[PDB]
Amino acid sequence: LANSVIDLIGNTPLVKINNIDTFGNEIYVKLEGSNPGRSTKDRIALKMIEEAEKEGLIDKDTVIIEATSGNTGIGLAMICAVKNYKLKIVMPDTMSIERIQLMRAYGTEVILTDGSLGMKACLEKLEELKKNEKKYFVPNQFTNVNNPKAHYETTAEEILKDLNNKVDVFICGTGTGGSFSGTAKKLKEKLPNIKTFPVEPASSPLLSKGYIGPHKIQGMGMSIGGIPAVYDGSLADDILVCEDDDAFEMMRELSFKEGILGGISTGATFKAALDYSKENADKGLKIVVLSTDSGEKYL
Amino acid sequence: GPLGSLANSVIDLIGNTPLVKINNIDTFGNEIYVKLEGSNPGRSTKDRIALKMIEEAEKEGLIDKDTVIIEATSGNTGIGLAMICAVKNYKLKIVMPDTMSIERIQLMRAYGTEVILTDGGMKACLEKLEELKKNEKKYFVPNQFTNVNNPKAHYETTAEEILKDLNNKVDVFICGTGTGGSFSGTAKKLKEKLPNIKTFPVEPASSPLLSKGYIGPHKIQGMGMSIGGIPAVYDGSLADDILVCEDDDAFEMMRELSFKEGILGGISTGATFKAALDYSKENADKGLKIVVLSTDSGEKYL
Ligand SMILES: *Cc1c(COP(=O)(O)O)cnc(C)c1O
Ligand SMILES: *Cc1c(COP(=O)(O)O)cnc(C)c1O
Ligand SMILES: [Ca+2]
Ligand SMILES: [Ca+2]
Ligand SMILES: [Ca+2]
Ligand SMILES: [Ca+2]
Ligand SMILES: [Ca+2]
Ligand SMILES: [Ca+2]
Ligand SMILES: [Ca+2]
Repeated sequence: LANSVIDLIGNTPLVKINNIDTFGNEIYVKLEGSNPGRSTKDRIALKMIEEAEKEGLIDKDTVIIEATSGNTGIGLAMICAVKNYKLKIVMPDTMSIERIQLMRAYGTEVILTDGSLGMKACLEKLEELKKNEKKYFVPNQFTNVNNPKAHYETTAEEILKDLNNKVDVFICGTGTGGSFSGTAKKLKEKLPNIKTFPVEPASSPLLSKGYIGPHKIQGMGMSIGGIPAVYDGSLADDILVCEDDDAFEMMRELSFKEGILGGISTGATFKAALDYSKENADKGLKIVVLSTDSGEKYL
Repeated sequence: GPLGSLANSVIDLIGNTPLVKINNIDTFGNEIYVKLEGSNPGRSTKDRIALKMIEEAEKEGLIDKDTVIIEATSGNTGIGLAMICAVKNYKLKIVMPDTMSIERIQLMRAYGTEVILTDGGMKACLEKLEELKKNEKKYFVPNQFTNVNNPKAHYETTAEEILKDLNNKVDVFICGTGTGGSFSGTAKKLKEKLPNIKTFPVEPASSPLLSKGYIGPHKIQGMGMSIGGIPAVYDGSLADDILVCEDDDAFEMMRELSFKEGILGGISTGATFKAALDYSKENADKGLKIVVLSTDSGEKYL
């Protein structure tokens, strides 16, 4: 049994890659698309909310407000449905329309900003909305320690247990930097020799080249006006990148060859991982790729 | 470790779907548990039947590495087959009309399916199906409507999971029907282990074939039969009664489940759940343990 969909968050499957040539290393994909909200962001939605509740920051009529690229809004929408909280999301109009439709299916109210101004414009508009709300809580995923902490506590522990502590490499897409940073932090505390790499869009190479740009790898990229506080760059053994088209193409390779329907960021992160494997061919490495969301919302 | 989720392929993710208790919607003093078949990696219960139909055919020798799998279907069965065939490297052709959603067409194509489009009735699909058979040296047609591996998969897995998760404490099972396989396979097994259990199929109120002997238009995707006729895999001798749901109520309940429970099920989940609520209300405060099958997740209908 589960008492609610909240009990289904986490404990996601880790699936071996069998048909794609992985160059004498084993690649496993952690399917965060299996979460009830269809993304890893269910984990951070749950922890940011539950810790706020414990700290006395959320009453039953507190309005939760958050700027999001989409999946955090979906995870929050779903949790707020179960908990009967009111959620308002500020988001860019440039994201997949399926994100909006998913949030609205859970009863979430969406306010739209100009996508060409990035997540900075969402964070700005959220300040304006605060003035009309008598009682609110802003999870603030780009600074809230409970974003990476969720991954440190659950995601990483699931990887360690499922692979019985045999993990050589962990590769993960970045937006807030929380899933990479929290998971890599725990992994490195237990496995001192593990290598952990973040991936960013080749068209918005903030970490590897020092500038941003438009890209199509939804959920990835840093557009708040700097590197998020929750990103811990000291954990990165190197910065990996992926082009927009290669991400789309790899997303299709995964579905055609593995029956894995991941998002565009999954295509990006997996491409980066497969390239890494090719560069480190025939070492018998156990390589784990975080698939941040499922692909249904991008078709 | 023993309670971990390491998987060899997405095939290992099929089945073992969770039961979730309903807490916020009034269920009238009975306990309603929804079995979320949307948790399957192809997002519906049809992964179970796609898996069993293909694997039994492999075992029979009906599928060689170069056998083309061919099925005339516009629904979740096509998706389930597509995903399975992606993993197993079989060529799949799915025949469906001109007039179907890009939603499902694109999902099937994402797994590598050749979707062949005809003119929208089903009669024109069958002639294309016959034409493709004639063009292929080797083929296998699963035929979800006649293949006993449809209900057998549910008899073997779906029903056993329900018994295990509720420690054999199940009073009522309610399930939407299209092929009738999930209802008939699951109810068969549950009744063998639990002789007092009541088992009810649900059909669309505006296509009440089983309850009133005719077909009509409805919007409960995945449910409903054709004439055509009642599929071979439906076993009406298991049905304690036939329940129905109108289109409007199915959509409303779909919305209610996502708003109040954070459960995003398909239209048939709304229909089946509405039928179970109407049943639970006629039997209020009996502490009945009622299981509803949620056949797919709701994303594709948004
Ligand atoms: C948020 C998100 C990411 C990046 O994850 P972070 O933990 O924020 O760095 C990648 N892909 C998708 C689809 C996302 O929603
Ligand atoms: C196939 C399907 C049904 C009906 O299930 P059967 O086992 O064919 O009777 C109900 N809902 C959806 C979404 C389906 O795809
Ligand atoms: Ca240590
Ligand atoms: Ca190092
Ligand atoms: Ca390119
Ligand atoms: Ca009551
Ligand atoms: Ca045999
Ligand atoms: Ca193929
Ligand atoms: Ca193909």
